[PDB]
Amino acid sequence: STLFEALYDYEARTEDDLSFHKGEKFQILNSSEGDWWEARSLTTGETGYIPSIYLAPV
Repeated sequence: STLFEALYDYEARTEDDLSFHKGEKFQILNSSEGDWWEARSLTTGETGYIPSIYLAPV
């Protein structure tokens, strides 16, 4: 598997979302629930959902 990094800043829109900045890295936990992946921030340690389109590998 691979870590993903944010291509752009994102502000959470739902309570299950994470907010994040460009360059923040994520461990992806689940991608089977549509475009928003469940992930863990390698900056904050928090788990939540993030838009896959906002991310790229490495």
